Amino acid sequence: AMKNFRLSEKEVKTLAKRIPTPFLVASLDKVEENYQFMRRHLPRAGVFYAMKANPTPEILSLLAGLGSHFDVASAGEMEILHELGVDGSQMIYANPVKDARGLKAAADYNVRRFTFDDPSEIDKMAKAVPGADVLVRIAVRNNKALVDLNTKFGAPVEEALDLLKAAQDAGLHAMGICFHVGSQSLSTAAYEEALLVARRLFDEAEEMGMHLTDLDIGGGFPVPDCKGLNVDLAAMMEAINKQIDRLFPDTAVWTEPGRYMCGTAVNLVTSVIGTKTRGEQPWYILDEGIYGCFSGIMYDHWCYPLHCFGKGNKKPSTFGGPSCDGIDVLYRDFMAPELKIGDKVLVTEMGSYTSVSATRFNGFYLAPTIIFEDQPEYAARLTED
Amino acid sequence: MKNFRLSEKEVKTLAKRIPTPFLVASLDKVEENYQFMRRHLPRAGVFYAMKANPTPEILSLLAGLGSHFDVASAGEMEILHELGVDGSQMIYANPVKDARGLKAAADYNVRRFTFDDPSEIDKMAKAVPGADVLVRIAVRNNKALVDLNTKFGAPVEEALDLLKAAQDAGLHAMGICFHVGSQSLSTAAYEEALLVARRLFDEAEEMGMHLTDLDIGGGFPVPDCKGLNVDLAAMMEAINKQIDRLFPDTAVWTEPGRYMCGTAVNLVTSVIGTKTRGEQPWYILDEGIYGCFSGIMYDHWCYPLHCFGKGNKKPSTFGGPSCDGIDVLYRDFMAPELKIGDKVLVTEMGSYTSVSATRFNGFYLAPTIIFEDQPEYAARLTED
Ligand SMILES: Cc1ncc(COP(=O)(O)O)c(C=O)c1O
Ligand SMILES: Cc1ncc(COP(=O)(O)O)c(C=O)c1O
Ligand code: NA
Ligand code: NA
Ligand code: NA
Ligand code: NA
Repeated sequence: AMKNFRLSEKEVKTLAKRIPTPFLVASLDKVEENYQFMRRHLPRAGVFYAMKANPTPEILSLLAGLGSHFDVASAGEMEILHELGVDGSQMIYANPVKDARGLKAAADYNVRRFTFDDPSEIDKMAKAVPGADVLVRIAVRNNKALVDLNTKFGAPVEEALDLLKAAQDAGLHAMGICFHVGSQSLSTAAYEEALLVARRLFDEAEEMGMHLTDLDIGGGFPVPDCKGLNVDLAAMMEAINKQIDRLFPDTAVWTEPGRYMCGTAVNLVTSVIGTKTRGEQPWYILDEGIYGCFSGIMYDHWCYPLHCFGKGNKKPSTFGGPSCDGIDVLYRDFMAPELKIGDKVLVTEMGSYTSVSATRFNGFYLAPTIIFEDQPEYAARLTED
Repeated sequence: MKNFRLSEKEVKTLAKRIPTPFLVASLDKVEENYQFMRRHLPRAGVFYAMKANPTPEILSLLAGLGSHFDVASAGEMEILHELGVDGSQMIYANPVKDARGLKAAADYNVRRFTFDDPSEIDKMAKAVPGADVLVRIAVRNNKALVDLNTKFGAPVEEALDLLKAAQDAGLHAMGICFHVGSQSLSTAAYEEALLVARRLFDEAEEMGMHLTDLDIGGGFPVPDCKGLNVDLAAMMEAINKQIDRLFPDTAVWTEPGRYMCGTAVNLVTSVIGTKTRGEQPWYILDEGIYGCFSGIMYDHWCYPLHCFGKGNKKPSTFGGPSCDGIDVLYRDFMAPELKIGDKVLVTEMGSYTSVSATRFNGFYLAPTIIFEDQPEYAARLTED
């Protein structure tokens, strides 16, 4: 049902005349639409936005103003939110293994909601923020996750209540259970299964006199790649919500979406800076590559949808980035029209785990994130409606 | 002669004073690396490929030693400019340039370029009319870690045509360059490339196009977790001997990156968490694959890790501090029992490491501390 944010060819042209490539263009209205869709289809799970996916300040402010909470991974992330006026009470420090700077930032900002998955974490947490609310993260199954989040993270389920009891012994507040099924999950069942497991744990805790009040179901909601998205997100979210109503009518339930919130709200605009026409497969060199926004190729095993403009015949083509490294090859055997130096191409669904792993390799600048609603092209869309 | 390596004592005293993670660079080791190259490869003047490590004190050291610089972008030119390096000292050796880079080259009077395609000629001639150009040719190497000859390099049969077209656009056809690949374990690749270049210089002479300069690129290797079987002295002497034989009347240059600093930097990082439940213990470190260990991903690399202290070792896993499952750095690594707060040391970490670090998950970039500016250095000089 929902439309992904996509710039038109005309918009690409006018934007790139004004702004030097490469740049990202983010639609706040599409971030908002994504937040509201999750509120509509998954009403039971309050949102802690996993800003690790995309920390663009205007996005964070938008989300804060919509009532979102935030999942923070580091001191840096807390500091960003603090400078935007967000109180520590709206944060969960959900990195199960915290460092000294992070714990100090948490104390400074009155962040007192933590996750953990190991006994070695308890004394660090109890010392930095005594009496903090803690959710123990359990390791869960998922046969359809792009990124496994249950080997490096997550306690065995049979240690969960023992960990909560040890944290309680150290003066922390044993508040509940969390899990993350893994990133880019194409499984709804994984959420349903984790929910049943947590239900049994909550019941066993109650008997021990520990009363658990909060359940955090993590993120993993998927976004379309160069082959679309083979999941119906509304049905996924409704099925999760149904299982939460079924099992957890009286518990405060929460979610930590990262990828989903902005993935479909951001486009990359990049120019062809060189061609190589010799031989059978042409090459085009772009001004953005694998050490910038296309770093998700490497870290996130990802294939982004590339759009070329032009109505003539297409042939298999290679696209590379602007660095001096051989690894900087983005697409091979990609059906493309004949492009020339100065042509702009468009990459859609570029909002998540892209700019956050960009670098200044070879001294290139970080591509900036342009706010679409501040540009005359947005206004032109409003008037066209 | 030997790698820069902090002792355990030095690690402990540094880490009491500087929060982990941090890199420590030895300027004296960089200088020793530069001098070693001057000694064993005297015929090739150095354009330092600062893409490997652009730490400002290193660049300033190198500039003070008389090094030139290979720049890959506007940003790199800007860094050198702020350090008072003149554009005469730079080669803009990215074969495919962008608008900002060409504008910076113009502003700073950088007038030496490489290229490998006819589509690059007009860009260069517009930006810096009359610039000196070297045409980059594609060459073979079956012992390179990183292939620098598929994305880059013109076919040899196109080279002189490219120089002539450059001439037609008013650029100065100065000569030929090549890069055999990064982490080359072959000396032959260099000797064979020199031979190809020599045939082209012979042919260009017969056409009345007299070429004056040859740039042989980089690729000199650095040790990894398994060390290094290449004798660097012998590789450099072999190359130099071929330069003397085939290019006695040509100005020859080299563009080392990795070699210059790779052996001059160490990383210090703390254990921030343990996981003992397994048959195999895990240790979580405060630096990972989204920081200086990014070379695991982009550079196919394995770094030498040193753990300290005592007792029986068992196979252990080390992960980084991110929330990502991919942030696993070593598996089945024989390590002693470590605890939260213990420091570990990674050596030979100076090249293509901090340069591909990120602020993923909001972590700060690990800073580069200059060893020579630290009491630990003075203390080594007091000993001696
Ligand atoms: C604790 C936590 N919350 C939220 C997220 C966001 O995940 P996704 O982008 O798959 O929704 C992650 C992903 O790494 C995570 O580790
Ligand atoms: C143009 C150029 N010069 C020099 C180098 C340095 O290579 P190395 O670090 O292997 O010496 C590179 C590596 O990408 C390069 O592209
Ligand atoms: Na159990
Ligand atoms: Na039950
Ligand atoms: Na990267
Ligand atoms: Na990286």
